[PDB]
Amino acid sequence: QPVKIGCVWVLQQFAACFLE
Amino acid sequence: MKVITCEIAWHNKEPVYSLDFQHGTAGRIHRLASAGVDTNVRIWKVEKGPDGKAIVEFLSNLARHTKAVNVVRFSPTGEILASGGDDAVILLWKVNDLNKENWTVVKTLRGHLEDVYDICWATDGNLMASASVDNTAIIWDVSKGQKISIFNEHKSYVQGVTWDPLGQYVATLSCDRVLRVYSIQKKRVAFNVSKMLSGARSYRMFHDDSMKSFFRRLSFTPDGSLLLTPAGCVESNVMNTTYVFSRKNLKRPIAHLPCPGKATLAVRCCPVYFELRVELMSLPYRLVFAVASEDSVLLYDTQQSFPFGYVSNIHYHTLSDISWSSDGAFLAISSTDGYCSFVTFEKDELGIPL
Amino acid sequence: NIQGITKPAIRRLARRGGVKRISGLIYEETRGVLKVFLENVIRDAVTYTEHAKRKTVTAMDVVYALKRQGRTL
Amino acid sequence: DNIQGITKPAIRRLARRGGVKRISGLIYEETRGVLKVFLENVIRDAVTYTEHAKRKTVTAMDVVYALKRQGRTL
Amino acid sequence: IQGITKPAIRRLARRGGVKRISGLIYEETRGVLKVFLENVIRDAVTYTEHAKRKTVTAMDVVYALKRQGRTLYGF
Amino acid sequence: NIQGITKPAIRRLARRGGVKRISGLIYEETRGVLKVFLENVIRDAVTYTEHAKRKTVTAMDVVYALKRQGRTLY
Amino acid sequence: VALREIRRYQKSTELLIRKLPFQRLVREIAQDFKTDLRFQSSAVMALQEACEAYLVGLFEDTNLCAIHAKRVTIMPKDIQLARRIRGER
Amino acid sequence: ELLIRKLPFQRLVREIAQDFKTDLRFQSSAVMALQEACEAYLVGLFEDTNLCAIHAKRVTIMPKDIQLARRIRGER
Amino acid sequence: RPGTVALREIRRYQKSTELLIRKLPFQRLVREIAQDFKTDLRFQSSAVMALQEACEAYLVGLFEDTNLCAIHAKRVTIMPKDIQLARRIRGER
Amino acid sequence: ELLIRKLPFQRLVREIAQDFKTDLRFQSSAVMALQEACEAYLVGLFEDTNLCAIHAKRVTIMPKDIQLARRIRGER
DNA sequence: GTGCCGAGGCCGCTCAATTGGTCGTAGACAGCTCTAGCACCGCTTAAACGCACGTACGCGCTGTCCCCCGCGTTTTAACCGCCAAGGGGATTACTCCCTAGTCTCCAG
DNA sequence: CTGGAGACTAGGGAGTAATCCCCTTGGCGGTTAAAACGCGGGGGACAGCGCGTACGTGCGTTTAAGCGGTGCTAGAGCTGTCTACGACCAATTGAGCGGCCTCGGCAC
Repeated sequence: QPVKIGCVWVLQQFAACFLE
Repeated sequence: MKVITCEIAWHNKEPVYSLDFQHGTAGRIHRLASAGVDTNVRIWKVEKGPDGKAIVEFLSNLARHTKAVNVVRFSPTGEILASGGDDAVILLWKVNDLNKENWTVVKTLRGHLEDVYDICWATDGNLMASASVDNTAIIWDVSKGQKISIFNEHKSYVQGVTWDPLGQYVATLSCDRVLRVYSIQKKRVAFNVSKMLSGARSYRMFHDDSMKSFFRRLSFTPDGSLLLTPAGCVESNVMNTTYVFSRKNLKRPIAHLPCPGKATLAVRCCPVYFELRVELMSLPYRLVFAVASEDSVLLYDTQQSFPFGYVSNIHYHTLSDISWSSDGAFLAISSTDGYCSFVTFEKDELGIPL
Repeated sequence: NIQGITKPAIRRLARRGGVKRISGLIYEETRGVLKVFLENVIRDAVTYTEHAKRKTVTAMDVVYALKRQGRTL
Repeated sequence: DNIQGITKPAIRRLARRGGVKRISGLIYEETRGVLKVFLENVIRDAVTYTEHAKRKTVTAMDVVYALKRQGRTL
Repeated sequence: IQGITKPAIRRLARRGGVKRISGLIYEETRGVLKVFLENVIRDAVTYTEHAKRKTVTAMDVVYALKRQGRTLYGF
Repeated sequence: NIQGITKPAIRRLARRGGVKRISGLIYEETRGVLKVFLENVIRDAVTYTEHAKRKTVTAMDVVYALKRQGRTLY
Repeated sequence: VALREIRRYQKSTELLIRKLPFQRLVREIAQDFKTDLRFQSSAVMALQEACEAYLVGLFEDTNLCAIHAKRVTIMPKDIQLARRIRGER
Repeated sequence: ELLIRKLPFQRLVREIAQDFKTDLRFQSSAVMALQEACEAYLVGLFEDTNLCAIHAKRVTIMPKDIQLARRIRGER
Repeated sequence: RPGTVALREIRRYQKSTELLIRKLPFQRLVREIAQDFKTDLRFQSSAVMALQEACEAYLVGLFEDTNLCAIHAKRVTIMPKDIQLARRIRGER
Repeated sequence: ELLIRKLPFQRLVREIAQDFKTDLRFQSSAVMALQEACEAYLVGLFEDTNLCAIHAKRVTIMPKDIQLARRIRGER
C-alpha cells in the first residue's frame, strides 16, 4: 500500500534543515 | 490526503515533462494538460470519483509540435494555451468553436533558438516570458504575438522564468549558477544572486549540471511578496535545499528548507489564499505551496517552517513537474518514468479559503 | 516579389544543376520551394540578430542559420 | 607577444573538443605556429578579395570566399 | 551477414507497404545494413573509449542517432 | 580485372614511392584504393564526355578530371 | 546546344539569380515578418549563395530522379519526391 | 513487436565489434535499443524506396532505387 | 581517479558548440596580422567571428587528425611530431 | 616511365567503364594519362603512408597505416 | 564558314617467338609485438593576478540612398519544327500457397 | 538441462508485373523585335554601426608543489619476407583482314 501524508498543523520525523 | 498513481501510460509510456490545471475553471471538475516525448500535448478531464479517487478522462490530443514538448502552460483566464516543445517554438491554442474537444492554433511565437524549458505568464494576459537553452529570456506581447524584449545575460542554459503578479520584476535562473532578476519597465538586469556567505567564506548558491532533471522552475508568490527558489546547496559537505527571498531584498535568503539527498527541482503555489491556522512573511493571510524534488513531494504553507505534508516513494525516476489545481483540490505530479501521480485533498483540508 | 525569380534564371540554375530540359510549369512550382526555403532561412536568421541584440542581419547569422539547417556555405 | 594571447587552457579545450586525453607541453608552440600560418593564409586571400571589391573594410562574406578557395567553407 | 533472413527483409518491406520485391535488393539490404552500423558502432567505440568501459550502454545508441540525425522514439 | 595490378608491380611502385619494407595486406588494400580512385575519375570523365557528346575520352577531359579531383598532371 | 550551356555553366561560378530581383524578394519576404530591418549587402550575398546552392542540389537530384524514370525532362512530381525523400516535408 | 531474430543480429554486432577491437561486450538493453534503431532506419529507407519505385510507375522494387534513395538522402 | 575529468570535459564540449579561443585575444591577433599584411584596413565584427569559427574548425579538425595519428603510434599523449606529420599527411606544410 | 603494366591497366579501365556505361571508347592518350594519374596518386599515398608508418617506429606498412593516411586526407 | 572525304586510330582478334615478367618454394633473419621498469612530465588545488568582458558613451567613418540616366543585355512572347511522355499490346520473368522437411531458437 | 512448434530452405504454379516498341498528340526548345528592368554611379547628411576608453568584477588564466600515468627504452620471442631460383606465363612485337566512327584537311 502506498504511503501518504496529509494536512497537519509521525510528521515530526521529517523536519527541514537550516544551517547556522 | 490521498495519492493516486496512474498505472496506465499517458503518452505511450514516454516520460511526462509538464502539467497545468485550467485556472479559468471555477467549478469542481478540472481539466489538465500533459506534455510528453511523443511530440504530443494531451488534454485530460480530471475529476474525483464517488469514493474520492481522482479519475482521468482523455479529451484531446495535440500533435502540431514537430518534436518532444517540454513545457505547457495556460493563461490566467484559462482560454489561452501556450505549448513549448523541442522545435524552439511556442504554439498558442484557443477554443475551436479520437478527441472529444477541439483545439486550434492561433499564434506561433517563433524566435527561440534552442530547446525551450519554462514558459511564464502575466496577470494582464497580454505578456509572455519564456526561457530556453538559448541562454536567453524572451518577453512577448499577446496582442501582436511578436517578440518585444530579450534578456541574453545568461551564460548557460536557462531552466526557469517567473513574472511578478504585481507586474514590476522578473526572475530568471540559468545553469551558470546565477539568479538574474530584471526590472520589466527598465528592460535591464537589476539584481544578481550567485554567491552567498555562511557564518566567513562565500560559496555558490546553486549547483552545476549534475541534475538528472530538466527544470529549475522557481516561483513567485501569487501575491508576489516572496520568491521561492529550488536547486540550492548549503554547506553545513553540502545539502540540497530551497531558498526563500522577499521583495524587500532579493540578494540574501534568511531561511532555506533543505531536502538532504535528492535536490528539489520544481515549485508551485496554490491560487487560493487561506486564513491563518517561524513565519517567513507576516500578514493575516497564508498561502499553501508545494515542491517536487527528484523522488518526493513536500507541501508547505506560509507559517510552518517544517513541511505540512511529506509524500515519498511513488515514482521510479526523477520527478519532472508539479502543478496545483484551481480550487486546490488537485496536485498533479509527473516523473520521467512515463507515468504520473495525483495528490487529492478533501474539502478545506489545507484550510479555510479567504 | 517572387516574379523576380525569373524564368530564364531558373533555366540557367537548372543548367548548372545538370538538367537537360525543364517542364513548362516547373517555374510555377520551383519558386514555391524557394519560399519554403527562404521563409525558413530568413525566419531564424533575424531572430539570431534579435538574439545578438542587433537590428541588422549579418552574413555570420545567416551562415549560422544554414548550419542549423545543414547547408553551410 | 600577441600570438601568445591564445592561452594554454584555450588550446587544451580546443584539444578536448578534438577528442584527446593527454596534451604534451611541447605542443603549444607548434599549434600556435600552425594557427598563425593558417590565419595568414586565409587573411591574405580575404584581403585580396576585399580590395577587389574596392572596399575599405573586409566583411564576413569575404572570409567565407577565402575559405571556399581553401576548401573548408563554413 | 546471412543471419538476416529473406523473410525478415520481406516483411520489413511489407510493413513499408510494398507489393513486389526483387532478389538483388536482399543482399543489397545487408550491404546498407552493415554500413549503417559501420558508422554507428564507430561512434559507439569513439564513445566507449571515452566511456572507458568494455560493455556498451543505452547512451551510446542515443548519441549515435543524435550524430546521424536519425533519433528514434522508444526503447 | 583488378588482378592485373600484380604484386611485383605494386612492389616496384612502393620502391619508387620511398618505402623500403612492405607487408602482405597492403597488396590488397592498394587494389581497393586504386578502385576507389579510378571510380571517381571515370565517372566525372564520362559525364564530361557526355556533355561533349563523345564516346571517346579526350585527354583534355582527363586533365580536367584531375583538376576537379586536385591531382592535375599533363 | 543545351549540352554546351550545361558545360559552359558548370565551368563557371558567378551568381545566377539577378541581383536586384533577389534582393527585393528577400526584403519583401522579411517585410511580412517585422518591418524596419537592415540587411547588409554581405547578408544578401549569403542568401543568394545559399539559395543558389540549394537549388543546384535540388535540381541535380531531381534530374537524378528523372533519369531514373527514363525521362530526360523533369516534372513537378520529381520536385515533390526529391523534397519528401530529403525530409523537407 | 520486432521482426528480426535477436541472436543473428547479436552475433553480427559481436563480430563487427571484434573486427573493431577485442573484448568489447554488449548488454541486452543496448542490443535491443540498437536493433530498434536499425529497424526504424531500414523501414524508413524501404518506405522511401517504395515512393521512388512508385515514381517509375512500377510497383516492384529494383536494386537501384535503394541506392538512389541513399544518395539523395546524402549518405554516400 | 585521473582521466574522469577529461571524459567529463569531452561530454561537455562535443555536445556543445560555444567559443574556446576567447573573442578579444583573437581580435587582437587578427588585427596584428592585418597590420602585418597592410596598414589601415578594417575588420567587421561578423568578419572576425566568421574567421574565428573557421580557425576553430580547422584546429579542431587537425587535432582530431593528430589524435588519430597518436592513436596509430600506440600512445594517448599527443606530441609536436604528431602535429608535424598530420600537417604533412594533409599536404599543407 | 611507368611501372603499372600497360596491357592490364587498359583492360582494367575498360572493365570499369563497362560497369558505368557499356560500349565506351578509350584512346591510347587517355589511357596513358589515366596511368600517369593513378601512378602519381599511388606513389603519393605510398610515400606519405611510409611517413605515417615510420611515425610509429615501424619500417613496414600495414593496412592501418594506409587507412589512417586516407582518413586524414579526407577521402573517407 | 561548313559539308564531304580520306585517312589514320583504335578497335578486335588471332598466330607465334622469345621474353621479360610473375609465382611458388626455403628460410635466416630484421622486425612487429610483447613485457617490464624507470624517470619524467602532464594532471591538481591555493593563491595571486590579470585581463576578458560588460556597459555606457563621445566621436567618427564607412554601409548607403533613390533618381535619373545611360545603356544596354536580357527577358517576354508568339511561331514553329520537332522531340518525347505516354497508352496499349505482346513477351518474358519471378514470386505466392502449400508441402515437406528441418532446425533451432526459445521455453519448461 | 532437455525438449519441440514457429520459422528458414527448395520447389511446383502461374500469374501478376517489368520491358520494349508504335504512333501520337502535346508541349517544350530555338528565335527574332524590343524594351525594360537590371547594372552602375552620383550625390545628402539624417540617421545608424564599430572603435576606443573607463570601471569593475570575477571568471578565467598562471605558478607551484606533487604525484602517478605513461613514453620509451632495453631485452627477448616469435614471426612473415626478401632475399635466389626454378617453374610457369602472360605477352610485345610483327604482322596481318577488316572496319567504322571520328577528326583534320580540303574545296565551294
